[PDB]
Amino acid sequence: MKRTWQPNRRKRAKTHGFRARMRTPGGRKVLKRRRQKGRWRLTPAVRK
Amino acid sequence: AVKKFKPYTPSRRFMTVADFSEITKTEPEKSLVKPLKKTGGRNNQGRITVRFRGGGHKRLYRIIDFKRWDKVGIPAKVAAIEYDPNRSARIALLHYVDGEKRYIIAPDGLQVGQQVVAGPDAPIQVGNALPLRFIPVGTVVHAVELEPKKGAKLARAAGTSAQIQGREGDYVILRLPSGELRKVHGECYATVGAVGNADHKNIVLGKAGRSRWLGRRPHVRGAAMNPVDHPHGGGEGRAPRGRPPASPWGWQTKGLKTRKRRKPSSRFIIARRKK
RNA sequence: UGGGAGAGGGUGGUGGAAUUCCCGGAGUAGCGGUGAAAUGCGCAGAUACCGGGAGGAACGCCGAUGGCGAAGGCAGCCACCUGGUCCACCCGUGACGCUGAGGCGCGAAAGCGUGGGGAGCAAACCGGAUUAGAUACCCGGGUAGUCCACGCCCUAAACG
RNA sequence: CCGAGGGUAGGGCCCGUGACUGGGGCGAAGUCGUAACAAGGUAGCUGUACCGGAAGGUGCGGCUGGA
RNA sequence: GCGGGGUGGAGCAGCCUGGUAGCUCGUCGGGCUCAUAACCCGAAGGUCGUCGGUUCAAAUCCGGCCCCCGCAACCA
RNA sequence: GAGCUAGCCCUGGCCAGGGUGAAGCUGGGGUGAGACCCAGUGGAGGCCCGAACCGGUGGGGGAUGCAAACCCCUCGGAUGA
RNA sequence: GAAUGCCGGCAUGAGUAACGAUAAAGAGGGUGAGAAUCCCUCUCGCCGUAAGCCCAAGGGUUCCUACGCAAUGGUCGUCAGCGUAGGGUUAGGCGGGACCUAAGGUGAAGCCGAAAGGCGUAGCCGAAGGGCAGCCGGUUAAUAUUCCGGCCCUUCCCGCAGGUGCGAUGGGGGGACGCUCUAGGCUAGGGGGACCGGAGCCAUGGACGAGCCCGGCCAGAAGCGCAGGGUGGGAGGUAGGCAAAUCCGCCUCCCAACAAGCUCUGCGUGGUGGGGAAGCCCGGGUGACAACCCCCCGAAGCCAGGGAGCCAAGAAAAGCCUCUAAGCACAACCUGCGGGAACCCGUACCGCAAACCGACACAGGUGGGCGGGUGCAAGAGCACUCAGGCGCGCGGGAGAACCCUCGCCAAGGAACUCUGCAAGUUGGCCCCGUAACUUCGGGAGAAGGGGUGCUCCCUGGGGUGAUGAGCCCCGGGGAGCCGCAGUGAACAGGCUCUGGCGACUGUUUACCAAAAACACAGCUCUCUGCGAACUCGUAAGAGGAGGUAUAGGGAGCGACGCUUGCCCGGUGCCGGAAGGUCAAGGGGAGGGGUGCAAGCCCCGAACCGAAGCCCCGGUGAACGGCGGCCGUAACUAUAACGGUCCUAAGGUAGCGAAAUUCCUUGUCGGGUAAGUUCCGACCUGCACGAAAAGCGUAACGACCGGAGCGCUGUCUCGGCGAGGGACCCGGUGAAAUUGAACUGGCCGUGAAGAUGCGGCCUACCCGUGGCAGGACGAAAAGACCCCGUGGAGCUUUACUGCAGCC
RNA sequence: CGAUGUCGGCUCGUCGCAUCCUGGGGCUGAAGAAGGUCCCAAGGGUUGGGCUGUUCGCCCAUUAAAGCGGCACGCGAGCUG
Ligand SMILES: [K+]
Ligand SMILES: [Mg+2]
Ligand SMILES: [Mg+2]
Ligand SMILES: [Mg+2]
Ligand SMILES: [Mg+2]
Ligand SMILES: [Mg+2]
Ligand SMILES: [Mg+2]
Ligand SMILES: [Mg+2]
Ligand SMILES: [Mg+2]
Ligand SMILES: [Mg+2]
Ligand SMILES: [Mg+2]
Ligand SMILES: [Mg+2]
Ligand SMILES: [Mg+2]
Ligand SMILES: [Mg+2]
Ligand SMILES: [Mg+2]
Ligand SMILES: [Mg+2]
Ligand SMILES: [Mg+2]
Ligand SMILES: [Mg+2]
Ligand SMILES: [Mg+2]
Ligand SMILES: [Mg+2]
Ligand SMILES: [Mg+2]
Ligand SMILES: [Mg+2]
Ligand SMILES: [Mg+2]
Ligand SMILES: [Mg+2]
Ligand SMILES: [Mg+2]
Ligand SMILES: [Mg+2]
Ligand SMILES: [Mg+2]
Ligand SMILES: [Mg+2]
Ligand SMILES: [Mg+2]
Ligand SMILES: [Mg+2]
Ligand SMILES: [Mg+2]
Ligand SMILES: [Mg+2]
Ligand SMILES: [Mg+2]
Ligand SMILES: [Mg+2]
Ligand SMILES: [Mg+2]
Ligand SMILES: [Mg+2]
Ligand SMILES: [Mg+2]
Ligand SMILES: [Mg+2]
Ligand SMILES: [Mg+2]
Ligand SMILES: [Mg+2]
Ligand SMILES: [Mg+2]
Ligand SMILES: [Mg+2]
Ligand SMILES: [Mg+2]
Ligand SMILES: [Mg+2]
Ligand SMILES: [Mg+2]
Ligand SMILES: [Mg+2]
Ligand SMILES: [Mg+2]
Ligand SMILES: [Mg+2]
Ligand SMILES: [Mg+2]
Ligand SMILES: [Mg+2]
Ligand SMILES: [Mg+2]
Ligand SMILES: [Mg+2]
Ligand SMILES: [Mg+2]
Ligand SMILES: [Mg+2]
Ligand SMILES: [Mg+2]
Ligand SMILES: [Mg+2]
Ligand SMILES: [Mg+2]
Ligand SMILES: [Mg+2]
Ligand SMILES: [Mg+2]
Ligand SMILES: [Mg+2]
Ligand SMILES: [Mg+2]
Ligand SMILES: [Mg+2]
Ligand SMILES: [Mg+2]
Ligand SMILES: [Mg+2]
Ligand SMILES: [Mg+2]
Ligand SMILES: [Mg+2]
Ligand SMILES: [Mg+2]
Ligand SMILES: [Mg+2]
Ligand SMILES: [Mg+2]
Ligand SMILES: [Mg+2]
Ligand SMILES: [Mg+2]
Ligand SMILES: [Mg+2]
Ligand SMILES: [Mg+2]
Ligand SMILES: [Mg+2]
Ligand SMILES: [Mg+2]
Ligand SMILES: [Mg+2]
Ligand SMILES: [Mg+2]
Ligand SMILES: [Mg+2]
Ligand SMILES: [Mg+2]
Ligand SMILES: [Mg+2]
Ligand SMILES: [Mg+2]
Ligand SMILES: [Mg+2]
Ligand SMILES: [Mg+2]
Ligand SMILES: [Mg+2]
Ligand SMILES: [Mg+2]
Ligand SMILES: [Mg+2]
Ligand SMILES: [Mg+2]
Ligand SMILES: [Mg+2]
Ligand SMILES: [Mg+2]
Ligand SMILES: [Mg+2]
Ligand SMILES: [Mg+2]
Ligand SMILES: [Mg+2]
Ligand SMILES: [Mg+2]
Ligand SMILES: [Mg+2]
Ligand SMILES: [Mg+2]
Ligand SMILES: [Mg+2]
Ligand SMILES: [Mg+2]
Ligand SMILES: [Mg+2]
Ligand SMILES: [Mg+2]
Ligand SMILES: [Mg+2]
Ligand SMILES: [Mg+2]
Ligand SMILES: [Mg+2]
Ligand SMILES: [Mg+2]
Ligand SMILES: [Mg+2]
Ligand SMILES: [Mg+2]
Ligand SMILES: [Mg+2]
Ligand SMILES: [Mg+2]
Ligand SMILES: [Mg+2]
Ligand SMILES: [Mg+2]
Ligand SMILES: [Mg+2]
Ligand SMILES: [Mg+2]
Ligand SMILES: [Mg+2]
Ligand SMILES: [Mg+2]
Ligand SMILES: [Mg+2]
Ligand SMILES: [Mg+2]
Ligand SMILES: [Mg+2]
Ligand SMILES: [Mg+2]
Ligand SMILES: [Mg+2]
Ligand SMILES: [Mg+2]
Ligand SMILES: [Mg+2]
Ligand SMILES: [Mg+2]
Ligand SMILES: [Mg+2]
Ligand SMILES: [Mg+2]
Ligand SMILES: [Mg+2]
Ligand SMILES: [Mg+2]
Ligand SMILES: [Mg+2]
Ligand SMILES: [Mg+2]
Ligand SMILES: [Mg+2]
Ligand SMILES: [Mg+2]
Ligand SMILES: [Mg+2]
Ligand SMILES: [Mg+2]
Ligand SMILES: [Mg+2]
Ligand SMILES: [Mg+2]
Ligand SMILES: [Mg+2]
Ligand SMILES: [Mg+2]
Ligand SMILES: [Mg+2]
Ligand SMILES: [Mg+2]
Ligand SMILES: [Mg+2]
Ligand SMILES: [Mg+2]
Ligand SMILES: [Mg+2]
Ligand SMILES: [Mg+2]
Ligand SMILES: [Mg+2]
Ligand SMILES: [Mg+2]
Ligand SMILES: [Mg+2]
Ligand SMILES: [Mg+2]
Ligand SMILES: [Mg+2]
Ligand SMILES: [Mg+2]
Ligand SMILES: [Mg+2]
Ligand SMILES: [Mg+2]
Ligand SMILES: [Mg+2]
Ligand SMILES: [Mg+2]
Ligand SMILES: [Mg+2]
Ligand SMILES: [Mg+2]
Ligand SMILES: [Mg+2]
Ligand SMILES: [Mg+2]
Ligand SMILES: [Mg+2]
Ligand SMILES: [Mg+2]
Ligand SMILES: [Mg+2]
Ligand SMILES: [Mg+2]
Ligand SMILES: [Mg+2]
Ligand SMILES: [Mg+2]
Ligand SMILES: [Mg+2]
Ligand SMILES: [Mg+2]
Ligand SMILES: [Mg+2]
Ligand SMILES: [Mg+2]
Ligand SMILES: [Mg+2]
Ligand SMILES: [Mg+2]
Ligand SMILES: [Mg+2]
Ligand SMILES: [Mg+2]
Ligand SMILES: [Mg+2]
Ligand SMILES: [Mg+2]
Ligand SMILES: [Mg+2]
Ligand SMILES: [Mg+2]
Ligand SMILES: [Mg+2]
Ligand SMILES: [Mg+2]
Ligand SMILES: [Mg+2]
Ligand SMILES: [Mg+2]
Ligand SMILES: [Mg+2]
Ligand SMILES: [Mg+2]
Ligand SMILES: [Mg+2]
Ligand SMILES: [Mg+2]
Ligand SMILES: [Mg+2]
Ligand SMILES: [Mg+2]
Ligand SMILES: [Mg+2]
Ligand SMILES: [Mg+2]
Ligand SMILES: [Mg+2]
Ligand SMILES: [Mg+2]
Ligand SMILES: [Mg+2]
Ligand SMILES: [Mg+2]
Ligand SMILES: [Mg+2]
Ligand SMILES: [Mg+2]
Ligand SMILES: [Mg+2]
Ligand SMILES: [Mg+2]
Ligand SMILES: [Mg+2]
Ligand SMILES: [Mg+2]
Ligand SMILES: [Mg+2]
Ligand SMILES: [Mg+2]
Ligand SMILES: [Mg+2]
Ligand SMILES: [Mg+2]
Ligand SMILES: [Mg+2]
Ligand SMILES: [Mg+2]
Ligand SMILES: [Mg+2]
Ligand SMILES: [Mg+2]
Ligand SMILES: [Mg+2]
Ligand SMILES: [Mg+2]
Ligand SMILES: [Mg+2]
Ligand SMILES: [Mg+2]
Ligand SMILES: [Mg+2]
Ligand SMILES: [Mg+2]
Ligand SMILES: [Mg+2]
Ligand SMILES: [Mg+2]
Ligand SMILES: [Mg+2]
Ligand SMILES: [Mg+2]
Ligand SMILES: [Mg+2]
Ligand SMILES: [Mg+2]
Ligand SMILES: [Mg+2]
Ligand SMILES: [Mg+2]
Ligand SMILES: [Mg+2]
Ligand SMILES: [Mg+2]
Ligand SMILES: [Mg+2]
Ligand SMILES: [Mg+2]
Ligand SMILES: [Mg+2]
Ligand SMILES: [Mg+2]
Ligand SMILES: [Mg+2]
Ligand SMILES: [Mg+2]
Ligand SMILES: [Mg+2]
Ligand SMILES: [Mg+2]
Ligand SMILES: [Mg+2]
Ligand SMILES: [Mg+2]
Ligand SMILES: [Mg+2]
Ligand SMILES: [Mg+2]
Ligand SMILES: [Mg+2]
Ligand SMILES: [Mg+2]
């Protein structure tokens, strides 16, 4: 049947993207945390 | 009048539509229409704030002239009478001798080719706009400003009217469509005659789908819900109210008066409404 | 051809009396109602009186034993549209007449549908009395309805 | 081929009968009231509507075969 | 299983707060009427479901027995 | 977190074929004029039958499955809310 | 040594289940260490509104070639979407950007919020919508509207010529619109040809034929032809389109108006350039100087901004045209010609799937376009089949039980069962015919019947043409032939009578309920006078609504019909400038502390003092509620009637053993041989009843009852047959479970149901196919029940707060 | 209670005997036939339907008879639901 993951490059970049994170207080804290942990990627990969 | 149908489907049995007798133009004036923004009953937060709305036919908004003292002394000819999907009343097209073109709501008995005018000096003829104080007591009137120059706010619905009952100082007394007796300022404009398309209330939608065309989504009873949703929710099998009938938000809905008591306009309402 | 009387019919308008309600004023101990009373209304200011406003319905005197219409029926006043009818004149047509099973139309009230309207009145209904009882007569309330528009119903002591 | 008629399917009219039900007629001395005939004790009758154990009552209009 | 009841012939007061049984109808005698009803004047009739106790005293307060209506009997 | 799902907003797209035959219009009859009747024309509809499409009624299978909801037979809607 | 402990390792079940659609395989040749599995050939089967082809998401080198086979591939592997390496994606015209706006997002001005932030007109962003210039062939192992060839085109810059009042982010026009139906003319596509081109072919009885088989076009500027779209011309006035305006709008006047003209598209033709089959030789070459013609069918596509009807009344903005404003008129713009200039990103390959979403090379899910032919009434349905693509990545045998999917069945025909569940039956089209009832539509496909193939003859109407021939499409009337049977295969209703419920089409518990539930038109009550009520928000601001009482919110009821009675004492809501109580505050009789005092400080009664409550009314389609006992009629029985207690008032109409009735399978009637169900009645209604509506109701229903006909493997009662498994052999090889085990019956015993204890009986050791009685078998720390001063959702006249409102 | 699936049907039986039938007896208010009642006897037999989920029961048509109980109200790693 139809499952829950339905990949969409525009959807992905607009929702979890770097610029969407940077605009919001909670989003900036996300970036701050993933940088603190040493995450190699701060943001989901997407070919745009 | 009202058009019936033969019962050739279960719904055509009761469905009635307008005769559209008085309509003379089938498409609007391009310069006078702007796009209507459908809300679905959602405010700027995007929350439903008026329930059960959305999904109706697309409409264009016809810009209506509710001032009219805009162009005092400049007569206009009635070019056409048109369908307006944004209101119950029909609308009439005015070509002013100015060359300006405007929409007003069409009063009853208004006829295409006739002449209408607005101003203190205007003739008491259906389709003419005057400040209230210059209109003879007793004549029926519509599109009434509530306050000077603020726009026609009263009696715009199909078939409605207000009647002038008398005067007091800078104020006249109107009997509104509701039967309320109210003081409205003398310099408030109004159009003489009543709004047309009085047969509008005789319309039987006929099937669920017609409500759906009008953008009205199905209304689900409080009694059909669960306690988390509504005071009338829950109960094993059907239940009576079991409390004074209430809204989803819990306030009483059978007789609880709701107009603010200390309202400034209370000084101007003589007698609360009719039936 | 010329004339006459009339609440004949339809439409639109319009006048004053009365009732009810509302607002103001003045004023206080009851009003109302009956056979007698009670219910009811009234010191939260009623009734009675004066001014103001709204609304509906019916048209006093003229008015008659009168008039008109085929009947049912039609009554303030004005205008418009329309029916019947009588008289005169002795002008025209030349029996073109009478009646009429069917059909068609009209048809008081009550009643019914949709929409208005709603003062007074008032089935149902409530209450107060009477009464052995009183699902009545009498009294105080009161909803349809009575009024308007459109469409039904098609009845009668529709009787001379 | 037609064909008595047999058979299948569906209709129409009539007749008898049916738990129960509806009023009607009748029936020497039942119960409740007293509607009508005298102004019958609220004049009656009436078409219609609503109501009531019952006759009836009331509304609206009509008739006199009442005053 | 828990609650309220039993009192002239019928339907109900009085019990709670111990002493003293009352109301409407019915019934009996008398009146009015030609007569009956209605109406009017008078009267009779309970010994309080029973037994047991508390008390100077029990319709009444307390207990059992007899009956009369009622509410209840749920989880599977 | 509304890339599932629920509702709404904007902009696009899709619905084989067949069937039934409303209003209207035309002609005719009818009448004082009407209502109205008849035929043709017409092509309405949360109309009918049925693919795509959207479903998920009954049964059977499957049940460490092909699948953490599937498969077969049947069945609902299919110009509309 | 235990914690259903934690991490790891290794066992058991076990050579067991399985190896992923039952579309299917066989042989020959080749490669190689090795071949059912790779390559080639032939033969067979499968899809063909796809299982073929193109595009878009998404994926990201998976593409092509060489060399490989440890692992990945459910087996094998020499093969591969796998390993290593090399190569491969070419644009002014295709898509997106250097253009436009939609929702929405953002946001100069401005508003609001403790902070973070929320909002917000313009403007900006935002596309699969608007706008815009490329078609055909060739070429590579792999790219192509991109490279190449032919023929076309766009914008920008500069120049020359001509022309003009040039000039815009401003004005105006246009862009610019729905649904259903649909005309004319074309094209895409397709069928036929006795015509044209073509290798060949004559078989096995016949045919050297008007035989068979193959093919018969594509693109194309200007001009031209056909079909359509768009569009009036002139003049005068002018105050309107926030400046101006000759434009647009409005008024007047002359001319022409299904025309014409001007214009713009489509199709046709068109210089030119391409392509070009079968077959036969080795993707290629030949065919071949290939031919490239006529007739018919014909779109849902094109002309398109076409037309008609309808109501629910159907984006915006730029490109573009016109008007003018500063400006500037040696400029500028328009037109024609010329030269120059023209950037960034994508482009491989998969793409209904083995490369996307599903942990898998997973029977599931995934938007758009093309989708051939014949026949069956039509069609994207069904069967076959073209092009193209496949046989689904374990096989070989055997021919048990049993399981699944399937076929048939004597006599009977629902006797099966909770139930005809399931499976039969019926089944398309044409014709005849079709009941109660009804809201006149319907009920209707009612029911029930007849016809259906092929051949010959006669004939009627239409389309295209030409009015004829031909081809094509509707038909009608004779006469015949064959079979068991002519919608001969496949696709394709069983029907009826009668109840309950819901009017209806719809909607729902994704993944155990589709229903009588929700919704629904419709009815009523109620609130709301607009800065509305109401809703979201601390607010600003929004929705309501650019609406205005014929409107908007809330509630109940639920098409329609006939109806909806009585109670206002309690609660609710509404009305009530009296009275009563009532907080802060006002008031300050009167005390108190301190000080030597002036003073400072403190308490403080009467009385004035809102809403709310009390109190007086109203109010039922507001919350709700609508009695008991005793007696009475000339047979009995019953009680129209009466008595009395209580109530705020005692249930009206209509219904009733009911989706409601306990007693209960009530009783009577119907149907049956027999009826706890069903239908019709009765009425002591345990415990119906009037908008939590009452009683009916045509039509509708994958709803739930009862019955009959039809027909059946449901059954009496089973039998046989088919394939996929089960079985056997080669290959690969799990699982939950498992204290250890050397794990028998009876009667006892035992924590009360013993393989394990006692006594007795029985029993050589080990497997395989089977069946399920036991191992209180497995699975899940019972979801019932209780316990915990455990938790959560929900209610209220529980408590106590808070929002909100007064 | 770190689970012993719970009615009825179906399928499959097996056992008890307080025996429904069949066989053998005594007593009889046993004439015969047919019954009544008790004793012995478990080898075999013990039907098909209507109604209801039903077990049971009633009913229809039969029959030699239409037994009653146990087996976790026998039997859901056997089916139904
Ligand atoms: K329970
Ligand atoms: Mg998916
Ligand atoms: Mg995307
Ligand atoms: Mg996208
Ligand atoms: Mg997106
Ligand atoms: Mg982002
Ligand atoms: Mg790094
Ligand atoms: Mg992140
Ligand atoms: Mg209608
Ligand atoms: Mg119609
Ligand atoms: Mg109308
Ligand atoms: Mg109109
Ligand atoms: Mg515009
Ligand atoms: Mg917003
Ligand atoms: Mg937001
Ligand atoms: Mg709302
Ligand atoms: Mg809404
Ligand atoms: Mg309108
Ligand atoms: Mg105003
Ligand atoms: Mg005012
Ligand atoms: Mg109207
Ligand atoms: Mg609703
Ligand atoms: Mg519910
Ligand atoms: Mg919630
Ligand atoms: Mg609540
Ligand atoms: Mg409730
Ligand atoms: Mg409920
Ligand atoms: Mg209930
Ligand atoms: Mg008011
Ligand atoms: Mg006073
Ligand atoms: Mg003469
Ligand atoms: Mg006559
Ligand atoms: Mg009449
Ligand atoms: Mg009348
Ligand atoms: Mg008397
Ligand atoms: Mg008379
Ligand atoms: Mg015969
Ligand atoms: Mg009398
Ligand atoms: Mg009388
Ligand atoms: Mg009398
Ligand atoms: Mg009389
Ligand atoms: Mg009575
Ligand atoms: Mg009366
Ligand atoms: Mg007389
Ligand atoms: Mg007492
Ligand atoms: Mg005598
Ligand atoms: Mg006496
Ligand atoms: Mg003593
Ligand atoms: Mg004693
Ligand atoms: Mg005593
Ligand atoms: Mg004593
Ligand atoms: Mg005492
Ligand atoms: Mg009880
Ligand atoms: Mg409970
Ligand atoms: Mg239980
Ligand atoms: Mg979504
Ligand atoms: Mg999404
Ligand atoms: Mg669309
Ligand atoms: Mg469709
Ligand atoms: Mg069709
Ligand atoms: Mg026709
Ligand atoms: Mg149609
Ligand atoms: Mg349909
Ligand atoms: Mg689905
Ligand atoms: Mg299904
Ligand atoms: Mg089935
Ligand atoms: Mg199964
Ligand atoms: Mg499952
Ligand atoms: Mg399936
Ligand atoms: Mg269908
Ligand atoms: Mg269709
Ligand atoms: Mg739609
Ligand atoms: Mg230990
Ligand atoms: Mg474990
Ligand atoms: Mg642990
Ligand atoms: Mg192992
Ligand atoms: Mg095993
Ligand atoms: Mg397995
Ligand atoms: Mg498998
Ligand atoms: Mg072979
Ligand atoms: Mg191999
Ligand atoms: Mg090998
Ligand atoms: Mg293979
Ligand atoms: Mg090969
Ligand atoms: Mg095909
Ligand atoms: Mg991937
Ligand atoms: Mg390998
Ligand atoms: Mg290998
Ligand atoms: Mg190897
Ligand atoms: Mg290697
Ligand atoms: Mg492997
Ligand atoms: Mg391998
Ligand atoms: Mg695999
Ligand atoms: Mg090799
Ligand atoms: Mg490549
Ligand atoms: Mg190029
Ligand atoms: Mg540039
Ligand atoms: Mg842009
Ligand atoms: Mg932009
Ligand atoms: Mg954006
Ligand atoms: Mg943009
Ligand atoms: Mg775009
Ligand atoms: Mg482009
Ligand atoms: Mg081109
Ligand atoms: Mg210019
Ligand atoms: Mg527009
Ligand atoms: Mg558009
Ligand atoms: Mg339409
Ligand atoms: Mg055409
Ligand atoms: Mg072409
Ligand atoms: Mg063809
Ligand atoms: Mg040749
Ligand atoms: Mg001007
Ligand atoms: Mg200007
Ligand atoms: Mg050559
Ligand atoms: Mg815009
Ligand atoms: Mg200048
Ligand atoms: Mg110069
Ligand atoms: Mg020019
Ligand atoms: Mg650049
Ligand atoms: Mg490419
Ligand atoms: Mg696709
Ligand atoms: Mg593919
Ligand atoms: Mg693939
Ligand atoms: Mg993958
Ligand atoms: Mg996942
Ligand atoms: Mg595979
Ligand atoms: Mg797959
Ligand atoms: Mg067909
Ligand atoms: Mg295969
Ligand atoms: Mg396979
Ligand atoms: Mg095998
Ligand atoms: Mg074998
Ligand atoms: Mg088979
Ligand atoms: Mg058979
Ligand atoms: Mg049968
Ligand atoms: Mg049979
Ligand atoms: Mg049966
Ligand atoms: Mg059944
Ligand atoms: Mg069949
Ligand atoms: Mg068939
Ligand atoms: Mg009919
Ligand atoms: Mg048939
Ligand atoms: Mg043949
Ligand atoms: Mg069918
Ligand atoms: Mg029933
Ligand atoms: Mg339902
Ligand atoms: Mg339904
Ligand atoms: Mg119903
Ligand atoms: Mg109904
Ligand atoms: Mg309904
Ligand atoms: Mg579900
Ligand atoms: Mg669920
Ligand atoms: Mg299911
Ligand atoms: Mg359904
Ligand atoms: Mg409904
Ligand atoms: Mg209704
Ligand atoms: Mg809020
Ligand atoms: Mg707005
Ligand atoms: Mg509004
Ligand atoms: Mg509902
Ligand atoms: Mg309801
Ligand atoms: Mg009816
Ligand atoms: Mg009350
Ligand atoms: Mg009250
Ligand atoms: Mg009250
Ligand atoms: Mg105080
Ligand atoms: Mg107060
Ligand atoms: Mg008696
Ligand atoms: Mg009751
Ligand atoms: Mg009553
Ligand atoms: Mg019963
Ligand atoms: Mg009953
Ligand atoms: Mg029964
Ligand atoms: Mg009941
Ligand atoms: Mg029972
Ligand atoms: Mg029975
Ligand atoms: Mg019977
Ligand atoms: Mg019955
Ligand atoms: Mg009874
Ligand atoms: Mg209720
Ligand atoms: Mg109610
Ligand atoms: Mg029906
Ligand atoms: Mg249904
Ligand atoms: Mg349905
Ligand atoms: Mg259904
Ligand atoms: Mg069988
Ligand atoms: Mg086999
Ligand atoms: Mg297997
Ligand atoms: Mg392996
Ligand atoms: Mg394991
Ligand atoms: Mg051992
Ligand atoms: Mg051993
Ligand atoms: Mg024991
Ligand atoms: Mg034992
Ligand atoms: Mg042992
Ligand atoms: Mg042991
Ligand atoms: Mg021992
Ligand atoms: Mg032993
Ligand atoms: Mg033994
Ligand atoms: Mg076992
Ligand atoms: Mg087994
Ligand atoms: Mg076991
Ligand atoms: Mg489990
Ligand atoms: Mg635990
Ligand atoms: Mg536990
Ligand atoms: Mg558990
Ligand atoms: Mg327990
Ligand atoms: Mg506690
Ligand atoms: Mg404790
Ligand atoms: Mg707790
Ligand atoms: Mg919580
Ligand atoms: Mg409020
Ligand atoms: Mg347990
Ligand atoms: Mg365990
Ligand atoms: Mg367990
Ligand atoms: Mg014997
Ligand atoms: Mg014997
Ligand atoms: Mg014997
Ligand atoms: Mg035996
Ligand atoms: Mg035995
Ligand atoms: Mg039974
Ligand atoms: Mg029983
Ligand atoms: Mg026998
Ligand atoms: Mg015997
Ligand atoms: Mg068991
Ligand atoms: Mg037991
Ligand atoms: Mg058992
Ligand atoms: Mg069992
Ligand atoms: Mg089971
Ligand atoms: Mg069982
Ligand atoms: Mg088990
Ligand atoms: Mg077991």
